[PDB]
Amino acid sequence: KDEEFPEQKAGEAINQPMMMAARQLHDEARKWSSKGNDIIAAAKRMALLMAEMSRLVRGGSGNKRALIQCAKDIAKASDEVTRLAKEVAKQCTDKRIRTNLLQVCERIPTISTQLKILSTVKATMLGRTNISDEESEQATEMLVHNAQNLMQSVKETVREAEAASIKIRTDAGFTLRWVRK
Repeated sequence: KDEEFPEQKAGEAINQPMMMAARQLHDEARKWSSKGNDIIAAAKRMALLMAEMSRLVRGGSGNKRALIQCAKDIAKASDEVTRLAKEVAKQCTDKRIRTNLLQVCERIPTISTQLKILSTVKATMLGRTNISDEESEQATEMLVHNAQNLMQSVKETVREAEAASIKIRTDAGFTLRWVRK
């Protein structure tokens, strides 16, 4: 059914924080079936792409273009998540839940744009042993922080969209399919 996620190695959280952030999104999205639910499909795609970004930043100058494209792909998926979350908010009859859902999903676009910017920075840095240790470390920290914020925001968006899909005045067939996997 779903694609498998990379095996977790000892020390992943500290050594590969973007992989851990990606794993947290995967863990949330895997609770649900992708059939009839493009938010979940997009979220699973995003977690796998971030896993790839994690692998790419540990490489050399040869991964420059791949790193940039990976960020591009992540942003495209994030735009799909935002669009679908907005529709679910529209169908939600609970004003509070609608507001909160819009609140969290509306931030995804800016975070993904920032991800593309920071990925580009790290990309042009890869393999160049002529760069300051401080500059390389801070670029990494910035990208890691942004990846964590994007994964956390998408994770919360999935959660709120699911609860919001129950607060509708039509039958279940008018919105995203939410069936536990």
